[PDB]
Amino acid sequence: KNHLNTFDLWHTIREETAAAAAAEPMLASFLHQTVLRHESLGSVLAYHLSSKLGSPIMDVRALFEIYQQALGSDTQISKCVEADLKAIYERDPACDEYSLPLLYFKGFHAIQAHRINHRLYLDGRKTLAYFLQNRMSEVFGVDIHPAARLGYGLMLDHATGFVAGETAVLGNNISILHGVTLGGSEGGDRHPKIGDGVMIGANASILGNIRIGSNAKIGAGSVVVSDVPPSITVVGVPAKP
Amino acid sequence: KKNHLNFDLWHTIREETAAAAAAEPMLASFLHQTVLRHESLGSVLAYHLSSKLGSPIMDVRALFEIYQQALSDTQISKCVEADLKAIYERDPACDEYSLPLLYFKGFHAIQAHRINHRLYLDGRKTLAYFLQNRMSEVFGVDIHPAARLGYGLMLDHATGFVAGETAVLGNNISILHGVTLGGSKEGGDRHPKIGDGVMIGANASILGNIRIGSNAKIAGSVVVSDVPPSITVVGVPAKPVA
Amino acid sequence: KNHLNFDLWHTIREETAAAAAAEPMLASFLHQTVLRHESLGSVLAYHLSSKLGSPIMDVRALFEIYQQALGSDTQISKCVEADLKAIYERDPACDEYSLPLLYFKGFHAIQAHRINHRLYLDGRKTLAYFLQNRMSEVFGVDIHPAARLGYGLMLDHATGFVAGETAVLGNNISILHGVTLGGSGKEGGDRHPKIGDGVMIGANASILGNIRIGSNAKIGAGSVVVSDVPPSITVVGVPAKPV
Amino acid sequence: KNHLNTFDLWHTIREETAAAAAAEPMLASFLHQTVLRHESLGSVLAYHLSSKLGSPIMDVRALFEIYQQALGSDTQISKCVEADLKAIYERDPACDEYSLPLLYFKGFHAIQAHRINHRLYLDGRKTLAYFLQNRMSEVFGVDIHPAARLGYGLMLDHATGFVAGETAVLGNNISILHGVTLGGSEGGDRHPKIGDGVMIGANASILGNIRIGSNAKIGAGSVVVSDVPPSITVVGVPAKP
Amino acid sequence: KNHLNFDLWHTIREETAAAAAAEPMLASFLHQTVLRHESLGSVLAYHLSSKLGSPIMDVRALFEIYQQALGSDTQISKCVEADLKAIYERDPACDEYSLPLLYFKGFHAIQAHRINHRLYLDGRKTLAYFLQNRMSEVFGVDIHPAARLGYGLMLDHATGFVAGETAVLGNNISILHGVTLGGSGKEGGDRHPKIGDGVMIGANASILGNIRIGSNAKIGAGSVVVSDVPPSITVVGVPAKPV
Amino acid sequence: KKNHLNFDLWHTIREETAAAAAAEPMLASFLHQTVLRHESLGSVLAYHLSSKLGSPIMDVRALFEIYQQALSDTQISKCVEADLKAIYERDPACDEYSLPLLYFKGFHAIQAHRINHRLYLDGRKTLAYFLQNRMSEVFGVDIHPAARLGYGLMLDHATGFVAGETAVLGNNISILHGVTLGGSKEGGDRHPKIGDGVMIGANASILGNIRIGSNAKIAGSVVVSDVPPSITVVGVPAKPVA
Repeated sequence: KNHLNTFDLWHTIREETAAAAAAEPMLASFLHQTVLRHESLGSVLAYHLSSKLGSPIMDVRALFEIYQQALGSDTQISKCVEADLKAIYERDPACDEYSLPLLYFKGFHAIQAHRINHRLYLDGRKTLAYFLQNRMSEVFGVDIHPAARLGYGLMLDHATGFVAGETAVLGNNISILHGVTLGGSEGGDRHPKIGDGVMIGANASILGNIRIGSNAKIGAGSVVVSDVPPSITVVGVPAKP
Repeated sequence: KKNHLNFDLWHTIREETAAAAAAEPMLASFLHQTVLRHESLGSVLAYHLSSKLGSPIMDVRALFEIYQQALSDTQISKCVEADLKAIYERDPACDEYSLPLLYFKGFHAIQAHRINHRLYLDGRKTLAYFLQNRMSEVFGVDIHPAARLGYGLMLDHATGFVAGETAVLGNNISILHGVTLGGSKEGGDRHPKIGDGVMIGANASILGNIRIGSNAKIAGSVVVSDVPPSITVVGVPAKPVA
Repeated sequence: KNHLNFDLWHTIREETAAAAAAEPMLASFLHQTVLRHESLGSVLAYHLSSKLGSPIMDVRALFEIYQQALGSDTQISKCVEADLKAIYERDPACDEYSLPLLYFKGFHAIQAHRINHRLYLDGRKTLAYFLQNRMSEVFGVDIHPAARLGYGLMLDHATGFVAGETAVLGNNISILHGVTLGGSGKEGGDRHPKIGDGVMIGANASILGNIRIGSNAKIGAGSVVVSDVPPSITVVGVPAKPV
Repeated sequence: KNHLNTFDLWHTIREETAAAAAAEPMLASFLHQTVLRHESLGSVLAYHLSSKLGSPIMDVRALFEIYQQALGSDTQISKCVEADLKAIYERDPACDEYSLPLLYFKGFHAIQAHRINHRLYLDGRKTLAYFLQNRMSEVFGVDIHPAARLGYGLMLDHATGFVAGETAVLGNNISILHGVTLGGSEGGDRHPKIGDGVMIGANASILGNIRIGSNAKIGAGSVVVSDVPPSITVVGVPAKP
Repeated sequence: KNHLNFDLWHTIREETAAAAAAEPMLASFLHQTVLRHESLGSVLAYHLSSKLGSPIMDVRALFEIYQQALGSDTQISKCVEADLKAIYERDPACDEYSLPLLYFKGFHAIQAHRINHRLYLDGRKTLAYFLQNRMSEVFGVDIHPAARLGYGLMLDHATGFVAGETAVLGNNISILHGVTLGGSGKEGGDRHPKIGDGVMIGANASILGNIRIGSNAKIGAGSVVVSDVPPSITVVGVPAKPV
Repeated sequence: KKNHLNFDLWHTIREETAAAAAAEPMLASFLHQTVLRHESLGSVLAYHLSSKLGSPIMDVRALFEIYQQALSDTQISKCVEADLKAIYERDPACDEYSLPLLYFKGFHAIQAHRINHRLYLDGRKTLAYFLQNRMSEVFGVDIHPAARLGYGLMLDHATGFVAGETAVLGNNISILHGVTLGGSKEGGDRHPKIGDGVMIGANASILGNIRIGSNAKIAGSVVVSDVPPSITVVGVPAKPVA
């Protein structure tokens, strides 16, 4: 029972986690607290992100409420979350259940955390946004600037070392592997703009204010420095069509 | 340097740690608790790994007991010792055996994965995924529990190492940080199979269900095809060059 | 109002007072980390101990150790002040001085390494290795305590930086994340790069072996240098080639 | 501006704590998190009790939600809380502000914690009630059995060592000092029944299923073993009119 | 189904399985504390270490220390089993055996003291004092490690119990909270009460000095005994007097 | 027994703690951190008190700095030493000076109150109340910050000690656990004033604004009237008897 078959994402996740809780008594109270006691997927996400990023400095209850108010202020974030989960199930062979990336894929956590961060930054809570950016970098190994604008349908697989700068913009239905850099090169627009459908391979660098066309493919380890036409595969250092 | 290439690994480690404990009073109770109070190397490893990966969610006592019950698989301890010896052999920055045991996160990631693999094969999949995620957070190393790892492994520096579900590694292999043993929507074998003796340089990507031959040499390269034994491949994309 | 227009410490205190007044969630944190301190170095010791403290190593003890270290070599504080200024110069994402001080893990990794180097030279090797491992865990940055780093350093984003035992870095250098200053061989001795003043290294660049990198050279992103590089040369490719 | 003068309890507490937060920068984020960010007194109470009684075993977020749902299920508990605060302001010379016992009087915390405990016990959550009873005993030094029934207007001053058994019942507007025992003497009714208005002195023992009349006064250190008529002062070991 | 109608351990495991199934908030806690263990003594060591552990003293280390202690003197476990049965006998509020095991701080204080006494006799005096202080903080109960306690003990409610260095308690005794088994004088030696089998002491009763309390005596609540008490006598008052 | 009645308190404490640290490896890093790494007794006291009373809300580093800045009042350290000597004099269970310093919660409650009193007089009332509540939770001792305490105090066992806002205690006093120095709606002086040399037995209640004379002796008694000097009072209610 999946979305490319039948469907309720939330109900399916609850059934999966109920099975898991019954199977592993070591984690049951965790799964009841993180998931089963909640009434919406967004509440679960806020709770788990607060567990990940909480500190003595930033109480987990306070961060939980902040993420809850954020998700309730911006309804589109929950839509993006659900889209990303569906994308991970579609594209990742290692994903056999929906709760799997929800609970255990640090790239998914980094992306959704950034979404909330972006919401806080736009509201003027810049200091808190920087605090959470630093904490996301520490715990997830992923540095996304709060100003970065990311679309829906994103899968950040493995994730370790992903960087996205202040002025980066990503379209919808994009797949990024670990080690990828969407880096800069004086302020202003200076970070990549990635189009819908693009797939970026592991340890690929995309530098500067350059456009990457729809359904382009950036090979693993490549270094892109100029714009890339849509539907082109570029490979090499520097990358070439 | 009374070492294995000049012997009791466990006794040597205990002597090193006794010296350290006497020297640094800030860490002595730590070294007594992690090492000196234990009767076997495997118990020390379980204790330290649980210290690293423990959380409020997962009590350190429970994780310690789980790792000891796992260590059921006596051969894992053998692999641990092998890996330690390899690190002493191959790493110039390793002058003592307790050094990687306590402070090298690549060694910790590899041994943690070994225990994880044991838990996964026994059907404790949820805990295996939980611990995989925690290994990724604390060590910066993502090894899928299904991955099959041989003995004599050295993962130096480690930050960013990835190994997918279907990856298989032989014996006496040396991997640097940033290395990717990655895949290429459809399941099945899709992660590299690395042969005994191979050396992979930093930030090297090996993608897909491809075989890497005995004593091959792969820094920064991107392999997409199989590699014959005893070949040095370099470049993006990789090409034989030696 | 910046250093190119000045007291770094006073400016940082003003910025942090503004932030504390703005965010009530973080006010006590900013008062404890910054406003209650009398010197920038004390703030640095406090924040680093907050980052790297553990149940094994009490934060009060690590704080005192970092304080005694900074007092042992006053010049370390100078380097700290240099590095902050460098980031303000070179990083477009840096609009305030307390920003990297509090939230840039590369800056924290560099200063932590400085203190580590001080402890290692004093013979506190076990603690140096402990803190190296902890820096690797929390920051994702592996710098060997023996590594020699000059002033004016910016380690942007930082995740995955590695620098071995015999690495030496000059002054006014800019390094991005994923960069490797790595070694070669099983035999000890000089085997890690020596980077000259002014060099810029792009993301995920590997520099391997006991090789010299000349003044104001530029190592392109993703490049792999295995030979020495003349001064004022841009090298690109795998392996890197002059251009 | 007090209740025996003018009045909004909640607004007054918020003003007091805003003053405190502005005065002590060491505690400001605490006072914003415990009080100023909340919309009702009951939410503040749930939060602070969760801070007190939270553990690694029992996450503070989970306990916070449990106390919130409890207070929302039983509206009378909040009324009792407000009554108790007013009683402490009335009767305790050391209470010059309303937020003072709210945040810093462990007897007040023990009483309100017990109220929530009683709610959980009546709902059948007996194991959780026992867990929280043990934790209240550890942190507050106060052992109140979850089944005990306590009225409103209670002040438990200093509190250390207060004990109240399974079948104890306390009326309204009662004042109890530290060390007081409402103890037993085979099951069944075996714990005191205390009437409205009674004042019990420090280290006084009241043992058995005995009635204590309205507006009685039990002297400090006394040991009561028989019923006490209303409006009588009893003192001694054993206590005598 | 109780011990007066039997396996204590099996009954406790059944009770805790029921509780775990009933309360999902506490299931992993009950599995870790009880169900994953193979003996009651292991459960006791685990729970006591949970109570008394700290950042200074790792819970794994304290757990191992309590385990080794219990293994050093198997008879301690017998006393534990005795005490639990006593509470079930004597406490109306006890309807299950795991109830005092998990939630009665007097039971925890008594068993903690037993292990403490074992460590003290073995010469681990510094740790014994550490754990005495920690027991005093968490349980509100001060028992000197040298104190000698028999089996069949019920310390109900417990808050404020004190027993000095030279105190000795027989078997099958019932003590309420606030009770003092205290000393007198600045000179060491025997100076703390010796209580005989069967005695019942009421809440906030003080028994001071090196005085013997006879078999099956009853010390009324709030009483202050300063002289020896004959067996099978009820004493009441301040100071206590026969009745 | 090289002691003060047979001298350097600080050096003796350091020697005792060095012996203990060498003997118990489980606590050595603790004893080095709490005591041996410090240069003065007052710093040790600030460190240990912050360890006891620290929380996630109140960082131990901040509380440590606050206690050191308080200790501004040099005389407090004198009182600390006096109290320690008293405990050695009067308590048979005290054979070493570091014993109450590290493990006697009555000593900790008294010294914590001293610092609290200093903070309260300086106007840091909110923090004083916070720390009073924490002292009540951790030590089971409720001392109002306004309470005025003399030197040479021994609070043995301590659990349940209460001292109200207007209480005043002289010098060289011995108090057992459960003792109440309580009050009796209207503010003003309403808590006992205890004279030098007095001894109060366990679970004794002294209520109201009443004077207790020099070298008076009060276990379980309830005093409601003033007590002349050099009188033993016993009973509920209390009566002179010796």
